[PDB]
Amino acid sequence: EEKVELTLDPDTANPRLILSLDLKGVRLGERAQDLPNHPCRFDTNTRVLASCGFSSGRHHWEVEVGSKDGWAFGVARESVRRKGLTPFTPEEGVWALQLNGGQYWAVTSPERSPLSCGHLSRVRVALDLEVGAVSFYAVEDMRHLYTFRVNFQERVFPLFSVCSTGTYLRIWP
Repeated sequence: EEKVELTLDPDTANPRLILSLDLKGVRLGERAQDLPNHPCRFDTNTRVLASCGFSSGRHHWEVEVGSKDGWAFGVARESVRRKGLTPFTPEEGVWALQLNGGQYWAVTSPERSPLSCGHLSRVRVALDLEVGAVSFYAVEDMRHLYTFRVNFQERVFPLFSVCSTGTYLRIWP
């Protein structure tokens, strides 16, 4: 329910990321940029949020994914830690799919869950704050990939992480 028009929040972006000027695309750069030290900025983890956070309702958006390893995306609670090295786990307030070692995974803790979904090109993220779910679909055939069940009780932001050079995420279109 309700396609949303998202832009990456440049006050959150870790200084090693390269954002697109239209605030849709993100990759990892070779060096930290000299960005201003905003309190909301991830100073260590390779993360950026969208500027829009959701308190209720059902929302969906699409993410164009690179073929090469080194990305994760989904949603984060607003209280996700910004300063210091924070584990990438549901307990630390991130719910995401990742591509690592040529395999797709739901980032569950304490063990990640391997998916057998085959090659991904674009992924729909559906957030339902009434039901308490974030779900991922392959856009081709809208095949269900994975749903995290969470009793979300703070604002939820779209989350992107790129931890290797040579891959990318882009909010589509």
